[PDB]
Amino acid sequence: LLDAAPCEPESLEINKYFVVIIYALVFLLSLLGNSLVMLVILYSRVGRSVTDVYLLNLALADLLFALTLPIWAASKVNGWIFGTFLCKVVSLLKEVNFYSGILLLACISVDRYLAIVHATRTLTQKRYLVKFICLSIWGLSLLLALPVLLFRRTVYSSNVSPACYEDMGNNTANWRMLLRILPQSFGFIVPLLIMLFCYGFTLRTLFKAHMGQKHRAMRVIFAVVLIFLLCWLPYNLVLLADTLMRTQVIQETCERRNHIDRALDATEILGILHSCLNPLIYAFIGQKFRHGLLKILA
Amino acid sequence: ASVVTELRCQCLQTLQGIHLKNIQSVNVRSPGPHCAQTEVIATLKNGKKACLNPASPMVQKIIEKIL
Amino acid sequence: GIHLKNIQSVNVRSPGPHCAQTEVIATLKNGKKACLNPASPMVQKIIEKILNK
Amino acid sequence: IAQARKLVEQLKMEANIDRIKVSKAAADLMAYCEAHAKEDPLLTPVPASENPF
Amino acid sequence: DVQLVESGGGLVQPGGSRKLSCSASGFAFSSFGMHWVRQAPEKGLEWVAYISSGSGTIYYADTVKGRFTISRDDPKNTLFLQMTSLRSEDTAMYYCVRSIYYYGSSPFDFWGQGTTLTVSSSDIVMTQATSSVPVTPGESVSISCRSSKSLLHSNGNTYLYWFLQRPGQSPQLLIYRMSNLASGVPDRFSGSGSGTAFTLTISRLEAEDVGVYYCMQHLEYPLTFGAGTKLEL
Amino acid sequence: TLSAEERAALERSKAIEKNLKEDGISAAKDVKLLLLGADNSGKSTIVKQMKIITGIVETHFTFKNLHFRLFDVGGQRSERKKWIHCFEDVTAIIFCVDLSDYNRMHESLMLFDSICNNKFFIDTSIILFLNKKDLFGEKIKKSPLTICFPEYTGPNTYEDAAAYIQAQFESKNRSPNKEIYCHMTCATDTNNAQVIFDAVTDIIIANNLRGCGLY
Amino acid sequence: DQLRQEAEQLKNQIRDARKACADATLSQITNNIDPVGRIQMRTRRTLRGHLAKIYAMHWGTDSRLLVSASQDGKLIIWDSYTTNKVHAIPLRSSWVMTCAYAPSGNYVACGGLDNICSIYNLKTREGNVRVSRELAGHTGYLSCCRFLDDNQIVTSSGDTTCALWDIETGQQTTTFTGHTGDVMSLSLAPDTRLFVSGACDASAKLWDVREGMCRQTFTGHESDINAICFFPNGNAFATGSDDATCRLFDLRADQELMTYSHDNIICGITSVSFSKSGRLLLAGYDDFNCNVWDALKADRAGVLAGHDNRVSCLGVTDDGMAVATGSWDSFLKIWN
Repeated sequence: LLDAAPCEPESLEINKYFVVIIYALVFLLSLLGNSLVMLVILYSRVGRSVTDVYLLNLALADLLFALTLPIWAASKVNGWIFGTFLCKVVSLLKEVNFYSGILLLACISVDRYLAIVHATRTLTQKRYLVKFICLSIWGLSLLLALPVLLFRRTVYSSNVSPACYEDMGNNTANWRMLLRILPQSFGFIVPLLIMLFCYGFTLRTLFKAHMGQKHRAMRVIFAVVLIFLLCWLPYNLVLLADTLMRTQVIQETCERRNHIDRALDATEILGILHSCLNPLIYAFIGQKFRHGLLKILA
Repeated sequence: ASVVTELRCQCLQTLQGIHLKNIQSVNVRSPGPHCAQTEVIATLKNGKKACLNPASPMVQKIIEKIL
Repeated sequence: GIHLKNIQSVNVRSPGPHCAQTEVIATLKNGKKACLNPASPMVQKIIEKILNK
Repeated sequence: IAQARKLVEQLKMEANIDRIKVSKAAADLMAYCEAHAKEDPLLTPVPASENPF
Repeated sequence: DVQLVESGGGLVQPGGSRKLSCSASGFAFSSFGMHWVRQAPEKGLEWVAYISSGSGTIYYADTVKGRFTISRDDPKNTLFLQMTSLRSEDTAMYYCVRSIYYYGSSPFDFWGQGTTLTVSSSDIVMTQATSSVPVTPGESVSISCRSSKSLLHSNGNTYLYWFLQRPGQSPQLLIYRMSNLASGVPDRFSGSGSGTAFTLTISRLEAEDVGVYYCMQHLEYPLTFGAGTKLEL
Repeated sequence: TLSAEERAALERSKAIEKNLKEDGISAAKDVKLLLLGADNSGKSTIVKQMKIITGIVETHFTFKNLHFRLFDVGGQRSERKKWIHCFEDVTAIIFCVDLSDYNRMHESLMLFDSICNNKFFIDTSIILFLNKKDLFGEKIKKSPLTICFPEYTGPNTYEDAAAYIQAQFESKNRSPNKEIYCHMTCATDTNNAQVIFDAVTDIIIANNLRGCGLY
Repeated sequence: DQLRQEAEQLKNQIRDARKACADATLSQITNNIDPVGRIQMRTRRTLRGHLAKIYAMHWGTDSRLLVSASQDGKLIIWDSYTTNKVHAIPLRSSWVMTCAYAPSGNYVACGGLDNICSIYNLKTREGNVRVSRELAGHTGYLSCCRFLDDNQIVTSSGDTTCALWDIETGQQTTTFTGHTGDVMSLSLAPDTRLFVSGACDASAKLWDVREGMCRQTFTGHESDINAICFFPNGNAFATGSDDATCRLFDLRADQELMTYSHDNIICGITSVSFSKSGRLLLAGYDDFNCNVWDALKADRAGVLAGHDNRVSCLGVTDDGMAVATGSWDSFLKIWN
């Protein structure tokens, strides 16, 4: 059975060259958009509604994520040559901001559900706790990001360049697989369920009314849900795909390994677009923000 | 040289019975973040690579004979 | 006299045209490559312990 | 006919007023704002040790 | 008509427990803080306990701390004082006093009729110079008492209260901070002072001004009364 | 808050604030509506469940666990520009129009035009009530709908005439974010409260949609 | 018809006499007085607790106690030093447009659209605040109540007339007529013997409290007058209109002295107040910020700003230590 032999890794130049351009462009767009949103929200103190605070926190999270992007792009280029301390700090910041962004999208969905379906009831008054809810979300993100800080370091290998991986000891692979449950449960499935429920009931109540602007609201809700799905679902599916392959559920082969690695990298590139796109989908699609930005040009 | 998002075991199957007359060098990696098992990879004189079972006394024997 | 806890991997290169002496190269957790004396039994003990690991 | 009768009566009283030149009136208002100027905690800021607010 | 009436007094044996009730009728009981003041036989007034409006803040005198308890029944307009263990020192005429606290208020204007309790067999010290002052009508009389600390707060207010207890009646408030005349008192009374020494003057004294005068501080709990100056005629 | 007396004064202030916040909570379950319209147009007899309570008149009927407060501004007989800004925060405007009065119809249109385009009421939706269908139905046969509106050209039937009057009132909207909820009412109609309730709920959704950023 | 000609010629005589007295404008005589610089005033206190628009506010005579009325139906008395709430009076009608404070601190009159001036007693023996008297007799909305004594109050209404009341009996002692529009404001002179009322007919006229006689009338504004306040010496007053202009009229000269219009101002004035010296003329505007005008040179000596909605009331303490502002955002701010 001499067929068995090491599966040598393969690297391409085209992906290296193009990924840097993509990351830089996304960095520029995200920085500009988040700066605009923060400026618009902070410049005027009138009309500081709950959604204003939610959008401010989302913009801050996206700004930090974009600020962290360039080091990650350099790492993708040449591997993590930047030591251990920076690996820990940057991984912490990236994961914290990602978790906070997702949970803030879920919270905005909850707020819209409370403000539309339950408009007439007495429960809606529970939407004036933006401060404590946002603090709780940030604290939960920091709590969830701990494993990255505790078990991350550079790993030196012969086949591959150094990477800012996790080092949990002899059984590190299994523990890494177990820790992957958190990003895919508190990061994809739970927020997805909450968003689907809230927006489904919002659509149900909107379709039955006779308001003038109902159709635009329905289209905006569809756009938000589809953007979230397109941005995140592929990466999560590939990560499962990968989890199942490691769990020997799906047959493992060198060609499959290369395909899944390429898919992981591509889906990470795609999902990075969320930081850049958020300012457009959530904030700039509103009349108030546009009017305020036009005013501030004075 | 190359960048990989995640690390995997360098071997899938486990062969035994390599002839030292063909082996050029041997590499041994303890179980670390890369993988959950000890891996022995032998590079032959013709450029081919092979994977050896750590539990095989013969492998052990071949490794010690190399040393 | 490299401690076990710092050794990540060991590579043994047999004699060849480019080198007439057996070489033992230890890659440490910190990424630095060190040369070990093949005649030292400590290297063999390290290899045996790693294999039993 | 009985509504505007009182209107001209009011204008009769409003016309017989001992008026004063605005030049004298302007100076009088200037003198008051200059005389009682040391006792204005708004025109001149009060010391922080004498500020109840 | 503002009226405070207390019931529950009587002769009790040592070690027993009694409850005193102070029912109010004629004012918004739910907005006033109610005190308990007891007067031992021919010795003088003494503060006992205080409950704030809404039963928020409760204070007790060091003598009966942990032994007495005060409760407030706003819907019933009744104030209670449950005493657990009674010694021979607890015998006194317990008064019920209302107090409202805001900027410019009078927190000791009205005193209750008092009930008689008989039992069978650090702090600011205020001292009054004398105990008996004979005087004839039409002659100005000056009453002065000192204190340990300086009652003049940094806010500019001096917390001194002057009370008059006519024979056979309950104490009545005359001056409540330093010189602020109470409601309905004659204008002949006037008060002054400087930090630790205070004077009460009565110009054109009338026959009904006789009685025992008490000076009290409200700067810090517990509240302490003076020795008591008696006017003689 | 250092002195003993000042400590109780702070306690009094905090007790006052608790009742101030508590009263505000009980003042959020009520809907504040504004009654307008010409005289003798049914502006005082819309809902037979009145429970009323010269100047301002209030009406506080309740329906479906919701409190509706109707403020009638008639009888002031003063300049509206000085006190109409008090009702800037009302949920909606209820306008009553009498279809049997051909002389006050032009007077009603002036009232609707001024109120709808007012600077304070640029976003408040209007619930327009067209009263006395039966009286209008009998009146049109005796006198055609041409003395009041010389520009009318369509058929003299009730359906076209009544809809023609409705079109004129909505032609004065001239603003976005504002919706006019019309309804035809008669003297013997009991479900006027139901019509108001669904319109108010519909208006709240539109304001909530703008606040949530969906629109 | 003949009397109409008599009315016209009387106006011409007044105008010619008024014009002959004018020799030099106010801004021309005090051209050598040095400017007061920039009056930068900082927010010292922020009074919160109101849950609706604030429509009126009056300072206590001791410069420590405040009163404020709002649409929520609550009447709150503030301790301006420590920001505590001394009293909270629930009103019968939530539509209150004016609210006054007694010069002795014993009473508080505070009324509005209910056509009734309600007077509340603070120093009661029962410990609560009770409605001592409700004054009725006005057929229009009420504005700018002003106490003369503890038993005498002047009120203004939309009936184009003002009234002088007697709190004890409750009857309207004197009625002042002559306006041709809703009267929006009045202010009492320091000598408590005269007062001026600004109405919607773009005219403010001086009235006598003892005789009930319109001694003089003042014109010049293009829109309705919204606020009025005397100069501290009781010889002049300043008005604020929807014309976005402020004007200073002299009682002795019967002619306006100068205007306080700025090209950048569009919205009209809501409140008008003076400093203790009579040099800074504070005015509240509908564009959410108050401006400080040097009353002698018509120069903007700083801007207060800070508020989020329309500033509806202004107030300067008797000692001139602070300025209180109220707005529709349910906040009172104290400046210094």
